[PDB]
Amino acid sequence: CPLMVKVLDAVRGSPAINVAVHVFRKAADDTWEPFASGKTSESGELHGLTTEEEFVEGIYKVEIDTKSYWKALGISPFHEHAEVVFTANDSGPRRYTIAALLSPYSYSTTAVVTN
Amino acid sequence: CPLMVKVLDAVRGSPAINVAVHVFRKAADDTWEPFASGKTSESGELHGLTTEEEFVEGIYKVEIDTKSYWKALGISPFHEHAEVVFTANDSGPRRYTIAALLSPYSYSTTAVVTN
Amino acid sequence: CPLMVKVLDAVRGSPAINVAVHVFRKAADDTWEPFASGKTSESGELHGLTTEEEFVEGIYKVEIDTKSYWKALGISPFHEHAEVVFTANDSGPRRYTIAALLSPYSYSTTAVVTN
Amino acid sequence: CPLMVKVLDAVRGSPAINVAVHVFRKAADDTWEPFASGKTSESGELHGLTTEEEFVEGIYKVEIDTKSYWKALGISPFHEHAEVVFTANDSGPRRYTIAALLSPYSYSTTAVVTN
Ligand SMILES: [Ca+2]
Ligand SMILES: [Ca+2]
Ligand SMILES: [Ca+2]
Ligand SMILES: [Ca+2]
Ligand SMILES: [Ca+2]
Ligand SMILES: [Ca+2]
Repeated sequence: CPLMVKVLDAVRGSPAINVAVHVFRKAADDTWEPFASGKTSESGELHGLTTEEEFVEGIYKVEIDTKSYWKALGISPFHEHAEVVFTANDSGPRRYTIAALLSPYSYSTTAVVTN
Repeated sequence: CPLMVKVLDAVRGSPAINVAVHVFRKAADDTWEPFASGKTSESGELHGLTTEEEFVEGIYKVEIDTKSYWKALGISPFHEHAEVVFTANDSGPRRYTIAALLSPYSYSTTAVVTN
Repeated sequence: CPLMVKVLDAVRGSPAINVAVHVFRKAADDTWEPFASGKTSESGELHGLTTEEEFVEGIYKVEIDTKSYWKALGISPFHEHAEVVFTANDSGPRRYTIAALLSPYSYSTTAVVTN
Repeated sequence: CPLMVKVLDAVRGSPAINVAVHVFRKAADDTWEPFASGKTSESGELHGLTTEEEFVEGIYKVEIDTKSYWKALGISPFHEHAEVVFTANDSGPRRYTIAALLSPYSYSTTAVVTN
């Protein structure tokens, strides 16, 4: 995987399972083209979004449907979603892990970029 | 302030000063309309973005220009920006503090909502 | 204040009110001596712990009783407490804000140090 | 592994490698008994600290030498270390992952507790 998404639940201390994730690529006309999507697994991970052939340089947006996740647990969330926007591969393909730690009124996101 | 933004630098343990912040409100046609903008002060806070009359119900997006902040410090950060999207004032007028804590490859954002 | 502690609740998006906080300073014999204590106010802040005369160089430990906080809300949290340990005033007198952001299975802590 | 530690670097966007980690168990006389230790691998993970035979109920402290890690990178850290203190297995053995996300003036820690 050149791009992996991992989501954690800070209220329950568990992976965040069945979280919808959409990935977009910035088109030339500055709009967001859908690129890939899925739902986090039981380990809160989403693999196989793209291939390194397809994952070329550009600006990508990862949208995490945090609101539906909290709605499903019966907990009021603040955010509509969590967005992560970044420029990829600007020094060559590496592997990207986008981690997100979710609370109802707070989230953090971290990129782990390795060889 | 019905809406205040506060940004901290986790590398230096300081307010993040002169960070540009753009606020948008989602219109009837589902486009983002520019709502307010400003920059954080020496305390890392941005006050006076709006008024309670102007700050009606809606979906708002606060876009914090973290990239320019890190670049001006010689750092090439992961994220293009930190975006915070939320429904405001749905159950009546509230006061919102949007906090952001910045690291070059990570950020967190927290909402404090008071009545 | 040379030393202020501020605690937020990430589940409710509010200050964390009435949170007990104990401060210790490491003595010559490497034991922790009680230094100051208090509880967070309605704003989630604890002021007036010490004075600049009393707040000499040393290693300090701020222990935030997060467990009692969550328990009183019916939540069984992961952590016994959040402990923050740091050398203070090594290059001269500074003002320290120790922020903590609390979730039942996660917390973050940030220092803001100003001169 | 009934207990695993994972450390990430929020400045470099990478696992935090060669971070010293000590695990303690609270003795009957309220002092901390060393229990296990190691250094994070190239993936920022530390496995094989204990066995489920040995990892009985009790209060455990995980001390992460964040200060040496930042010193090794030539970056001034605020904290002496990061401590995580928690009661284990209080409803039966599960698997514990203690994750820590490190910045020079800020850290977060999260417990991922699974079956
Ligand atoms: Ca993968
Ligand atoms: Ca204000
Ligand atoms: Ca309404
Ligand atoms: Ca004060
Ligand atoms: Ca000194
Ligand atoms: Ca393991």
